[PDB]
Amino acid sequence: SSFESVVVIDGKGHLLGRLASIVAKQLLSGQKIVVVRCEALNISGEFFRAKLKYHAYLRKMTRYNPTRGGPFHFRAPSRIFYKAVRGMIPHKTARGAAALERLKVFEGVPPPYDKKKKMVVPQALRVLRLQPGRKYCTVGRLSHEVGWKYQDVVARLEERRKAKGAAYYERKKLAARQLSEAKKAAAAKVDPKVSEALAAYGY
Amino acid sequence: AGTINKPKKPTSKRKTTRLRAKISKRAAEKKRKERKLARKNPEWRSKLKKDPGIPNLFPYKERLLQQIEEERIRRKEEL
Amino acid sequence: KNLGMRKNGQVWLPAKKAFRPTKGLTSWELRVKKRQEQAAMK
Amino acid sequence: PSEAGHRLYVKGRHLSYQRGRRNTHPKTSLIKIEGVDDTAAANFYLGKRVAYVYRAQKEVRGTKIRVIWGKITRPHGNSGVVRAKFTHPLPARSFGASVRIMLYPSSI
Amino acid sequence: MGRLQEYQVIGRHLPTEANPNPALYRMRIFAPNEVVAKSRFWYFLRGLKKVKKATGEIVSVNVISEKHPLKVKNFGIWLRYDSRSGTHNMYKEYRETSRVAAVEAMYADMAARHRARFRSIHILKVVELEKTEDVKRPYIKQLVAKNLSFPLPHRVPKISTKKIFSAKRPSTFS
Amino acid sequence: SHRKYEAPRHGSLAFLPRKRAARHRGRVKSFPKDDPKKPVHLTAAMGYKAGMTTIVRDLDRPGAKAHKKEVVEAVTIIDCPPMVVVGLVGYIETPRGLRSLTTVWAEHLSDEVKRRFYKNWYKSKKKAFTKYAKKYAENNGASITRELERIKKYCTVVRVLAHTQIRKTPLKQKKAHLMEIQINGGSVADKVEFGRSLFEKPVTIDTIFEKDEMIDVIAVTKGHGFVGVTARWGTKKLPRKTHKGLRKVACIGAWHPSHVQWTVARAGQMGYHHRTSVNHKIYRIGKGDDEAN
Amino acid sequence: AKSARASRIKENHQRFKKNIAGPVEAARLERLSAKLMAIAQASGVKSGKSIGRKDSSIVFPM
Amino acid sequence: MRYIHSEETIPVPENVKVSIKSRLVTVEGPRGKLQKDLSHIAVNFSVVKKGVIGLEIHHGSRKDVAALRTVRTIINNMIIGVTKGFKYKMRYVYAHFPINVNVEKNAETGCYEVEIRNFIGEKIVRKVVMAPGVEVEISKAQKDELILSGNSLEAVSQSAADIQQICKVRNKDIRKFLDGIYVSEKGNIV
Amino acid sequence: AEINVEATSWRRVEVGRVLKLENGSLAAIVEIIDHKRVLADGPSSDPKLATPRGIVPLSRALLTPIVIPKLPRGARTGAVKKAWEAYGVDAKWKETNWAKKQLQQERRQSLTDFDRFKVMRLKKQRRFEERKALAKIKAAA
RNA sequence: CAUCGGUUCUGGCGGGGGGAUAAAGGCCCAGGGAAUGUGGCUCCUCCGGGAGUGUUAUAGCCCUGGGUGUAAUACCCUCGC
RNA sequence: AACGCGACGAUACUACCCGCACGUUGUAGACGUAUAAGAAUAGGCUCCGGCCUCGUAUCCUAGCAGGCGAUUCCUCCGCCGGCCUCGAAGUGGCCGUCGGUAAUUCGCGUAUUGCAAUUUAGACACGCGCGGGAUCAAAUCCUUUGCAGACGACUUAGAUGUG
Repeated sequence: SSFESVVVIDGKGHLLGRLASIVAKQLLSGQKIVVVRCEALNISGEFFRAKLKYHAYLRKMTRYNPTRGGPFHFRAPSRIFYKAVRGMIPHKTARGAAALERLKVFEGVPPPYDKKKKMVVPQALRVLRLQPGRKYCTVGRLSHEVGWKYQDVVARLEERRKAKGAAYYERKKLAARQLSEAKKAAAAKVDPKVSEALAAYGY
Repeated sequence: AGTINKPKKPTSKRKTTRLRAKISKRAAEKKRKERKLARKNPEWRSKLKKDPGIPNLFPYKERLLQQIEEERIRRKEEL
Repeated sequence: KNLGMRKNGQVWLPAKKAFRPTKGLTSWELRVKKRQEQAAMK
Repeated sequence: PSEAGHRLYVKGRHLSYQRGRRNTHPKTSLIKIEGVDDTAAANFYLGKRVAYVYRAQKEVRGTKIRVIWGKITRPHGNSGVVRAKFTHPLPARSFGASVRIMLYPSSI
Repeated sequence: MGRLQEYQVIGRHLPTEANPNPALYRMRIFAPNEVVAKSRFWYFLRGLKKVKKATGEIVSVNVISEKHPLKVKNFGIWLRYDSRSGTHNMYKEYRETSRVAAVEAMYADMAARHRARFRSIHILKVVELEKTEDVKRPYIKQLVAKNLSFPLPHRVPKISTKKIFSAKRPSTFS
Repeated sequence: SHRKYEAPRHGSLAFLPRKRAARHRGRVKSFPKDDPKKPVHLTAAMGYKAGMTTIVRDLDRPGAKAHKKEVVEAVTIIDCPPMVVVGLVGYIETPRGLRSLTTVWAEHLSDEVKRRFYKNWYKSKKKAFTKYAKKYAENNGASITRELERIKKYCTVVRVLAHTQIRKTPLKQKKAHLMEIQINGGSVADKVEFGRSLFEKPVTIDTIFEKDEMIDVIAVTKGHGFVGVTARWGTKKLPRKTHKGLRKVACIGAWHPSHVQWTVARAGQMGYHHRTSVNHKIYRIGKGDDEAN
Repeated sequence: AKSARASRIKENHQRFKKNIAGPVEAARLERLSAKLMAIAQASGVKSGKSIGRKDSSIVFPM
Repeated sequence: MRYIHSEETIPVPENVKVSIKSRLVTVEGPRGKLQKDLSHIAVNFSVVKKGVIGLEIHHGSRKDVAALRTVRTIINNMIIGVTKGFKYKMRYVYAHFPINVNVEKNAETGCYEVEIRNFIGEKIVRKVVMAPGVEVEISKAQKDELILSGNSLEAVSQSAADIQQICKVRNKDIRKFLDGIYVSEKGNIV
Repeated sequence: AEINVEATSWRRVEVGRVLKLENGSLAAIVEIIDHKRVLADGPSSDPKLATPRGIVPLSRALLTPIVIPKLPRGARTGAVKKAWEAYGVDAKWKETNWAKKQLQQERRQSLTDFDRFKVMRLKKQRRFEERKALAKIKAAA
């Protein structure tokens, strides 16, 4: 447990409801949460069940005037996750509204979150939760099949971001290698008493 | 069936208080009625119960038959 | 080569074996001894 | 110059009041202390003094900053959340705000 | 059904003028405590003889501990359970280290697989399989095989439930 | 109970609401999709509707009844004075949609297009684009070069800004009409060079459209004001001396919900709607210089 | 009658678009593009080669 | 019941080169190269003997044990495809109107293309594009025969099925109208 | 018949496999009960690494790379102790990087405030030389 | 803040008693037995390992009785700090 | 979306911009509010030697809330300027100047806030200020139009003109 200024979560490989419950509990506890890559979230069960549930959601609409009061069906994966979170928070109170203002959801990793640390929640990871052999799906595929229009744009922006991250990774590998050679060189100049004291202390 | 692309009206699992009370009362009345028909029922009922027996896959069934036969002979000798 | 015919015509199919996932748990002689003991007990 | 901090307290968050499902009791508050995750860790901070520091409008006696004083009484549940009692019950708007758990009175 | 202990319960009918020395009946009963053990004794004795609790007495209740709790053993349990249809036999085998642990595994397995409660199961015999040729169930025969070594694929690492966020995606290979 | 005799809906739900259009000039909702292996070309233009007249056409339509015969048809005349390109807008793709990134204007803009930026042109000092015209001079148009290179590097959709020459029309309006016309074909650098070469130049209708082509006409219809249900939706008139009116709908509701639905015909605004009509054949592009067009 | 949104009608229209109307639209577009081309033809920081910066929010203010 | 260990064996000929990495099987042979993604089935691959591939499942159910047979047959069919190949001979028969079949190779797509004309006198011109690697020829030895050859059994059989399904009589008695294209022979190229 | 299979290679539970429990002690599998529990014995001379003979759930154990070679199934505590001192399981565990990490953890948690201050000072003293070496490396190449 | 009184929550430590005077288990002594048969021997072999034989050998295990032993520990009850 | 967003033009007025000069100004709540590979989980990482349960990690962390003077060091940080670079809601790299800077050691000062009382200390936004630099704008009523219209609203026109 650690209080942080803002927690950036990678939505890839995560289960929608478990991540939503954990994020909602953090929001009501008072922690700012930014979830990215909501198109890479996972729903347990194979794709036709999620498609059936979203079509059953689309079926529900107010009768006398569909421009007011009715369930507004959002086809974006980020706002699907936002609906999942909002169902878990008393959003009709001032406390729940203020908790929801501490949350930001995005598709892909827009800047400047591309140069920030993205953490994962092991209590909601699909690989650590689902039994092997069970079927699953992605929120992005369901969104694309129900009406999301920006699967390709987010995709191309993601290969651009991954290419820039690859260049950053070669730079980081070079920096780590030079740091290792610097430590090996400085091992012959640091005082042996200091080295022995640090090794005895655990460093 | 085209259920996935076009779902129908959902079947509600949220039961009503009227339905719950009516089902409970019909269940209690049925229990009383079957008790009455059990008391009035003229079908024959054996006093003894047909015992299922000993399983074949029990590995010491032969030794248990040995024990039963030995105790039978011992009881016959004692009597 | 394969000397016989297959009914569905998939001549490339291998000579499949029986689906016996409980193989190797009992030797043949032990099963025969258990058969004699079960028959005597019965 | 010194490049260090000046913190001698542990951070905490005011979660809610003592409550059932429906009925809340403002006289007792629930606090999540940073790094405390079980009752054995909460036992160290039983009896410590916790302060809620906030900022008002009018400057009274040289400052615009007010403090509500209280102390930790008993652990709550199994996850290191503690119960606290203050001189006045904490504001309901401060659910999620930060509080300071000081290291005094000390048994070390 | 809980932390079970096996008890020998010896009881008898109360002595009368006709029978100054009535017969003693001993049973081996798995029960969480001695009160439940005596209750089960009186139930099983009412099922077999003209003795009830008001006309009989408990001579002794003793705990039967396992001779070798550190030796891996195969147990065969013959039981009768009561369902909607009636009473049915079951023969099952468990690879455990004590008769009491075998009986707890039995109760959990029957509750999981046939929805049978403690009140509807009669434990008729619990025996030790002296030889591995007496093992009949294939799920124990695959455990009593020679040179049994297997890996453990897809081991989810144990991460503390109070640590919400981690900076590394965990691996499932250790 | 059910409706005894089946009858379809009066009116279409696809053209709701029946309100006045948000602005007078028609909005191009969608442009033709871009094929980069095509040559660069403009996809839209503007004109002013003059009226209608009659033609006789020698029809060559094999399989038709009037094949190799003469047909009388009605046609609509649109006056098209040449259009002046005065700008270039760049568009980028975002997960929230197309986004305008930069806009580069020409150095010299006419008073026609300058009147569009004012509601009182006669009281104004006419200061529009005066400080913008100096960035073509300072540092040899370095800022203009920066914005053009930004469009070449980051944008995927390029549109020119084109305005009508309204002084050539008989209209009393002196305020011109300005729109974005998408450049289709070529690469983005080709589109930027195409616009840069077309700044401050008049573009005629014959270089955008060609005879015997079907186009789409986008406009705002004739306004009718507040109109009742009988003419607004084509509903059946109630019989003579129907109480509280006969040019009405007898039942706006007889069934649950306890509301008036959005599908019930109600009195209100008719006309002045934004309409895009498709598949209109160009029969003749006549020239103003020709005295026998 | 076959619908407008029918697969066989769509395939027939696609074949018509590919084989018949396609060359006509391509030739007309080439002529119009040539006619419009007729009218069209008729340091990095200080020179604009280096594209520098022009002269709520996505993140929490901190 | 959860079986502790189950295994299958696939013998590999000397000409065949098999490379498996992360359940992505690549099989190389004299005729060509095949690639398949078996990442949807939990199998552990090994080399139990020189020239034998070992398939294993640990702590799997009966379904997981049974899926190894499908994996075994798929990899065996890939080996047979890269070694000997697969060949489907099809016959097209007609009653009154002769069926015209023209086979081309679209070079930009790099794939064969079969064009069928005059089926029951219909004026439509049917067109089937083949899977990559499937070679279609008109047999000169026999009459009204197509030959589909390849290394991928799935591709060859699916192309033959597409040819058979595209020429289907509608709204007529199938007892009386017997026309169509049918898969006559299924076998190996070598 | 060139077969290039690169696949995962798990450690296996077997008679002789040494387990590391959650408390930090070691055990050896002497008989496998099922796929979830084993019978184990930790007859180590060191009290910290010792484990009483009994049932070990495999969820609460970690597979160490140490396997006692040729250990009979179901061998009692004397035989397991003889095999332990013969094979030298303790020395191999000390060489294992897991015990080095655990020892580093104990050395870090056994620090007082004076120890932490001295750690900070000596770490800055070492960091000076590492920074000079890194600057020299970056300047040279 | 210190020293107290009433109520209460929680942690640690030192003893006692009971059971099969826990059951185990370690180390010895005296017997008996078997294989998921160790060493050895023999036969196959892709020589990597399998197959057969028999009771400890160049591993061990199980069963029974005795000693250390009034052993320890678990569990239950209890006296205090 | 009349409480979603973007680009552009002109911006009088104390209005706009720059610097420090501070707030009985406001903030669902600073206190080191430090940390960018992607991908797989029946496999990955690498410096190619090996390594992988483990973020229990790494960086930073000493001095009047952190002074003065040395001994000593060429390490770290920050402001500017140049060249590049960053469009998903746009910002980092290198070089150069300047300023600060225990990696080692020492001296002088700390008291008296009296035995605890938030450690009034950060950021953003806003206002009042001065001292300087920059710019001299529109909308509406009114008259008119009829492409419009119940009234508002809308399309026009009204400053020298092709009115």
